[PDB]
Amino acid sequence: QDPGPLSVPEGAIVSLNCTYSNSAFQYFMWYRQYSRKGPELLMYTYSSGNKEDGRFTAQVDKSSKYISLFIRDSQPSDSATYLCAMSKGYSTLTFGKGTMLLVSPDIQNPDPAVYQLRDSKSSDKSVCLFTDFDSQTNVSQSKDSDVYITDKTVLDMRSMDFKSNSAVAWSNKSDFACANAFNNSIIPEDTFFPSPESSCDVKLVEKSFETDTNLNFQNLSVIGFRILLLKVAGFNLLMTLRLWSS
Amino acid sequence: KGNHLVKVYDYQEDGSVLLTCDAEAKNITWFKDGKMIGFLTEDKKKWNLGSNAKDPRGMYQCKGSQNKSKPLQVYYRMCQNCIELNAATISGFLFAEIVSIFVLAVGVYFIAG
Amino acid sequence: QTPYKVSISGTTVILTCPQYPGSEILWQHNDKNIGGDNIGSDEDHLSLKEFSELEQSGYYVCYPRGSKPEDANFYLYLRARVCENCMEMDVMSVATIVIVDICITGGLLLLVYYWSKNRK
Amino acid sequence: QTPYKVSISGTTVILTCPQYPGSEILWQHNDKNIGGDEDDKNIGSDEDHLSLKEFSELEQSGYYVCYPRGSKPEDANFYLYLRARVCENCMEMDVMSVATIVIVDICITGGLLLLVYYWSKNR
Amino acid sequence: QSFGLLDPKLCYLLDGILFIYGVILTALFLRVK
Amino acid sequence: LLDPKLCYLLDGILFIYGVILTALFLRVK
Amino acid sequence: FKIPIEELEDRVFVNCNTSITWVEGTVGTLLSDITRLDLGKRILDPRGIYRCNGTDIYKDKESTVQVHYRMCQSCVELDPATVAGIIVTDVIATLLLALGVFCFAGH
Amino acid sequence: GVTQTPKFQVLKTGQSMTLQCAQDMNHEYMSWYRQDPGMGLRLIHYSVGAGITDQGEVPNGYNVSRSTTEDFPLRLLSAAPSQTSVYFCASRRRQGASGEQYFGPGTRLTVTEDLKNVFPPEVAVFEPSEAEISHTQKATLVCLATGFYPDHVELSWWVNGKEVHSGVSTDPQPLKEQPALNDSRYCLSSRLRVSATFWQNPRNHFRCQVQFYGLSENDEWTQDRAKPVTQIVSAEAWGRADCGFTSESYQQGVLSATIAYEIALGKATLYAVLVSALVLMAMVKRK
Ligand SMILES: CC(C)CCC[C@@H](C)[C@H]1CC[C@H]2[C@@H]3CC=C4C[C@@H](O)CC[C@]4(C)[C@H]3CC[C@]12C
Repeated sequence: QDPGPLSVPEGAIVSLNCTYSNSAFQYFMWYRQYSRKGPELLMYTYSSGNKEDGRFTAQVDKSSKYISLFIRDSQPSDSATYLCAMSKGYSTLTFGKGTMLLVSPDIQNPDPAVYQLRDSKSSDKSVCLFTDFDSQTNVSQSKDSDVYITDKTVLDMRSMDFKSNSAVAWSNKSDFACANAFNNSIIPEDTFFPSPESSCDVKLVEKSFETDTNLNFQNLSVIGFRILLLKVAGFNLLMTLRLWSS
Repeated sequence: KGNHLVKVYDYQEDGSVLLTCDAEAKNITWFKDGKMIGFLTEDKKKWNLGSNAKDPRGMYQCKGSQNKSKPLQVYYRMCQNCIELNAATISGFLFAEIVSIFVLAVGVYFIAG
Repeated sequence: QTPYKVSISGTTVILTCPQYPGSEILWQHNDKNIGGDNIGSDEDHLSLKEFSELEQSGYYVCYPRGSKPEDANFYLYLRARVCENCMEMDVMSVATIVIVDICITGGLLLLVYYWSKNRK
Repeated sequence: QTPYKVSISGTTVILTCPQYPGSEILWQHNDKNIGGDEDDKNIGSDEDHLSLKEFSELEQSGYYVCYPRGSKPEDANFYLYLRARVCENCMEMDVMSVATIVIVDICITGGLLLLVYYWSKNR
Repeated sequence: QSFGLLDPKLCYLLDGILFIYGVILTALFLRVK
Repeated sequence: LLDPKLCYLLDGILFIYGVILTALFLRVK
Repeated sequence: FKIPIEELEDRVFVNCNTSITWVEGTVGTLLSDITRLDLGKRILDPRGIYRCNGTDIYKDKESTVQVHYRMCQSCVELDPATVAGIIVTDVIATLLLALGVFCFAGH
Repeated sequence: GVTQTPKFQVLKTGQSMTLQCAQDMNHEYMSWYRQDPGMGLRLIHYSVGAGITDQGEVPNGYNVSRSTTEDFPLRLLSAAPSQTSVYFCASRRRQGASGEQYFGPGTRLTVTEDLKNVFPPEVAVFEPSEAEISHTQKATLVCLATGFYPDHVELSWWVNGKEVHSGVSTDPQPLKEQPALNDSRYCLSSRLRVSATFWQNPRNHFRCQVQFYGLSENDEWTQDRAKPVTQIVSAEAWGRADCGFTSESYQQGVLSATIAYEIALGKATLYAVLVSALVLMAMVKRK
């Protein structure tokens, strides 16, 4: 079985094939393993032909001595490792080593930028962040040995139906700034390096104003005190005129 | 564990403060400063203390079918009736004081003669 | 038997356990050994200068020297929030402000009353 | 459709199964039977009611169905989903009612003062 | 943006009645003089 | 609109004006 | 057959396998895809009745769900004694002005 | 299904170990596998019936025993730094009737040379930047757990006392701080992305939690620093806004207005007592 991570654009047809040359086996299956978990059975066939279980489809060729698996409508939630296995009528299943698979998503409106996050007041680090890319961009490792770069990952936020790419850099030393951080990588033109002048929209902060029951009670008490001042002040002004008009 | 089995469950959306007793039984009995205060069957597992802005204190216990547990003293102070004192606060209080004593003093002036 | 005492003055929390007459005392916060060698331990106290709400909150215990922490008597759970130049308003501090302010303004009106009485 | 009824007063929630006028009614909360066994003195049941005393927000909030006796819970096709925050002596105001109380207060006081002034001139 | 019962209509209400009172009293005072 | 300080400062102006202007009207009568 | 009602970060979502039909109540906002509806923030009390349709061998069936929230955010906690104190002091204040007028009435 | 215990284990050179496998769907025969980078799955021992055990492919250093029909434990006689792997346990019904194995969840072992090499993590939290909030109107938080050994952490996010699973991306593999040495430490990161109006509330509470797996209370520790054991380490933040009017300052305004009106009402009651007493004294002295 051929290893090596292969990158597939999202919404395509994937082809994996093993060659078992040569013996005479009788029972075939496929497994799937996510990261840091255990294997899991997907499909179990022992005839020549097709046995569909949804969008998964397998082929067996006895005289040609290769099997195959086909996935259609490939989501980004299929990035795993796939293991082909075969056996005789007896025990001791024989495994292959597996094949890593990667499906990269559609990213319809890109907007790349590099941001400087605020400090922590508990550690002496400072992190930069290079976010949503267009998924063709390759992120390289660092050259100095005091700078740490990570690989690129994908996150899915479902409260807005949105997905993105990210990569994080951090360091201890001085003369580390976000304008020179991802210098070793090839970078798209017209990414957005911001300026240190502030910009705080005030109409956006009013969109999250809350209220408890204590604030309601205290506002109503202020409203009551204003009325009592009006009545007592009316009394004092009525009595201060009778004593001097006489 | 050493007979320490009353823990606090914090930072909910409403300001509520809860307590979970750690024993395998049903019909949990709660105590506060020795005297009994409650009665909790199954399908509820957490005793409610109220909101944290009224800042509860006290010493609490639970028992199951074995002996009682050791107490747990709780102490909140989330101040919530505080005023920060600045130049603006002190300036406003002084100015209101001066103008009110001026109006009252003019009134007493026409009262006397 | 006797609970712990908590004393807050500014941004300094000082807490005290009077449960052991004479011994050497160790403290422990969230199962991590605290005090000795910001933070300082007296003979019987535990000073905490510049208290932070999120960092210091949770379980405290005091136990004598040479024992285990799972044996002491009971724990303290505290959750505080401090301020510098902040005064809090009870139903007694307000009454002191009202009564003292009435007793201050009640003299100037009598001085103006006799001053204007002996003018005309 | 005929909706359910939710009535809240203090810390007592009273639901009302709307559909079935002349049969016997069971209830179920997150696929477990509730009420109708003389267990949990806080939880009662009537001809088409379900009383929940000392309601809790964190627990006891979610789905609720009602079905007639002699049928299965899986043949139900109309559910309820509720959350509620309750505490004792916590009423629900508006903005217009507070302003009506203020305005009526001022007008009653002014009417009394005009009446007492004319009556005192007519002495 | 949930005010609840902290709307500015209540504070501005209790000011607005006092504004009407002041305007009417200045009107009658100019009517006499 | 949001900051209620303007409402309090506006309340402390009209009250003294409405007291002084009222006590100056009933005297001329 | 339940309609799944999920609660992301501070909003309420009606989730189904096909498109959702309004019946009455809160209208909402369709996302970039069909089959999900956004009812807005939780503290503004969304209430309504929604109806979906079936696939995934519940095919050729139908269900309904009613949503009710009561996040009590315009609410005041008042005792049955404080109401008495407020009513008594306001009555005493009005009688105090009423005593103040007819000491002015003849002078 | 198949269950096995423990999940994570660290042990020094020259120490035995027993790790269990259990099963209750009445299958009868069981196996043990191990897995390495670039080698695949390799067989260790198998037991075709209750009492009968054979050998497999790499059996040197291991010992099995099949007594009952639900249990099949494995022993390491004396462990060496080549025993570092991940160990799986599989089960089948009967001998080629339906070739469907059922693997367990896994168990990770590391074998060091000395217990002075073990360390717990350190966690920090970094608050989002203002330029992202004004440019895209979303906010991203970052958590860094750096400097731990061995490689047995688990990371999570908790908002207002509850776990979240939507909007999170953790690195799949921990990285090494210097990737040329042998006994080097590790590091690992994570993200949380959230809408802008949910970060601007000062009432919400965020935190990043890390579960570590280290020593226990049967180990000898003669070192100056504290003993690295199994614990939880974390870091927290409140939401906050830069400019404008929150519900933190509205409270300040209402409190100051309450005290001002209480003082003024007190002065007015003093003046009422004065002028009432003067009118009563005058009306008495008229007679
Ligand atoms: C008006 C007189 C007769 C009686 C009471 C005094 C008046 C002036 C009181 C009532 C409410 C008060 C205000 C309430 C709140 C604030 C906000 C604070 O940041 C500065 C002071 C300031 C602006 C106060 C100034 C004084 C004030 C206006």
